[PDB]
Amino acid sequence: SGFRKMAFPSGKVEGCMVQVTCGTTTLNGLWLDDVVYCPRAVICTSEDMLNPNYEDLLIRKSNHNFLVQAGNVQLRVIGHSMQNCVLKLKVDTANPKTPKYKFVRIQPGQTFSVLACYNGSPSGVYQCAMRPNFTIKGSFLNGSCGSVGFNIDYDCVSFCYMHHMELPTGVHAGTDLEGNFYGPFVDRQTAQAAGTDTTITVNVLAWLYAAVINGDRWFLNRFTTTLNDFNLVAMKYNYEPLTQDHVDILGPLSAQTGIAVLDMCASLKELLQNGMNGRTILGSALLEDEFTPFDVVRQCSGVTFQ
Amino acid sequence: SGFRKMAFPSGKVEGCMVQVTCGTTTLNGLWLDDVVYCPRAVICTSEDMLNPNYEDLLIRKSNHNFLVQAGNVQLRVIGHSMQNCVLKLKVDTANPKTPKYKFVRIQPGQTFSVLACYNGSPSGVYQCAMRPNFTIKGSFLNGSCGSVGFNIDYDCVSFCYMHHMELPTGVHAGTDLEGNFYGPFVDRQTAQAAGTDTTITVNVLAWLYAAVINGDRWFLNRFTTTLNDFNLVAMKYNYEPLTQDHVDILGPLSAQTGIAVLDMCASLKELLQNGMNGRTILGSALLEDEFTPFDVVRQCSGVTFQ
Repeated sequence: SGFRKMAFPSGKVEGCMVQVTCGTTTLNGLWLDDVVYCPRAVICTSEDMLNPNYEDLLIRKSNHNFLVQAGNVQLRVIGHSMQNCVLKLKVDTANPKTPKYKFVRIQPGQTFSVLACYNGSPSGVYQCAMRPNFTIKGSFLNGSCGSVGFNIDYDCVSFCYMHHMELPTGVHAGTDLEGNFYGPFVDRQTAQAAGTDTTITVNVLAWLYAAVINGDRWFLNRFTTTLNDFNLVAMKYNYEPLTQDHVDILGPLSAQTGIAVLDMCASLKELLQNGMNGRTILGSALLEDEFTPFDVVRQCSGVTFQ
Repeated sequence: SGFRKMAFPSGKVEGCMVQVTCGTTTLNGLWLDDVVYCPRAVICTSEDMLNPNYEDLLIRKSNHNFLVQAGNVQLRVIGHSMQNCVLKLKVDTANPKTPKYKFVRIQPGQTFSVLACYNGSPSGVYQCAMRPNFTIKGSFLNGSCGSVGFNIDYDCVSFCYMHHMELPTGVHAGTDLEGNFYGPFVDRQTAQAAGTDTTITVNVLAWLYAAVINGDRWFLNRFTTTLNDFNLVAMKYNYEPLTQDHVDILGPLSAQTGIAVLDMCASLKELLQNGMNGRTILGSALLEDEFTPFDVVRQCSGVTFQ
């Protein structure tokens, strides 16, 4: 029983975090095999970050302009290249702690664990969702650039995020491990801001199922709705439209609880129209949207507290 | 910016988790140096758990009745003894991944990270607080017994919790690493239940400071209160009394934000009397009490967004 915002165990990623310094700029890198991946902004002075030409800045650098430290050992950079917004620093030592890994780009509405790191030293781990507007509501301070987000499946680490910057609203923006930004953001100093966001409806429904699995049903009702009728209410409350694929994804949770997906939609519609009336669901007074159907299935018992 | 329920990086603990089997019962153990620590309930059949005499059950066991597996390697048990509610299985191999560690018992109101584990394999990591009633609101399924809770300070792992059982309300109970239960609970099948709980007032105040540090002040007011006048309101809302030591602990947060502790108490008093009026604080619609002053200082910038 219980339901928590649960991250994946971070050890496999901890063994990959290093410190990268170029000039007076220091940030985190990811050491996999004989390559260290880090944000290309490491080559910029704060003067440069306003209007940087990264190709022009990088051609003026040599391998020995890059200082990479893994704990107490200094790794020798033997090559360097830029791929989109990341630098790839080839080093003379392959990381003996390299896990099985993939570079995967995630979809808005999906979740991942973040290992917050400073000066190559891991500080904390937490769960995040990619927002519909391609920002993440992370927790990051100066020095966290290059921290990574990931999921783990059968000892294989799927890296999906590298942290780059904080936006004026305090939310965060970054790239996949190929250096391609999530959303309309750039690694330069501009007035860029997060666009309008929405609530991840399929995740809210999954979380309502999580509450039922743990033995709570107070928000349920005898009503049902059509997919079209629910989406008309969802649009009014800034919720994303629900698709038939979303209904199919919620199938296993619907079967375990005996509550049809469109029946749970009727419950959500009532919760949106009436609020919670002083009550809580899984310890929250808001409708939580940062748990995917997979997250619920992974954490909740396979047997419902009937 | 941002504020998340952030756990410590779990790698140092992952390298210590093993599987312990005795008869048909399997759970998790903690392998430090040449000793494996696990709940003594591993020696019980489910028949035994109603009224077990553990000394009588243990004397009937030999070293070879205990099967310990660390990944794929089986460790040979060369000794065994019981200390309170934990078993200590001496093995013939010292764990080469043993971190610097301590066995510390925590106080109600303090926080720790939990590495949820099943069959000796870590599954997830999350933050928990020890409740005033000595339960934890964890997330645990069958097979999680022996999972541990910990804090990390300068590469030293302070182990503070080993998981034992789930109570009828879905909350969790366990011991320190010396096998002594937190709270009035026992490792046998009884009608035991969680006692009445309260809200951790000092943590709520710390969390309000965290909100101010990140740039939010909507809940503040021009009023102040005396420590006695606040505690009269705290008692009515099932909040713990605030001590002068608590005020002293909040000193650094009060100085960083320029908000006197008794001024923040006035804000909390108003929030308790009037609710939030549809507004949120740090993404929550409830007053959060599972962040300590230390947790806030560790995660928040040292500079307040003025």
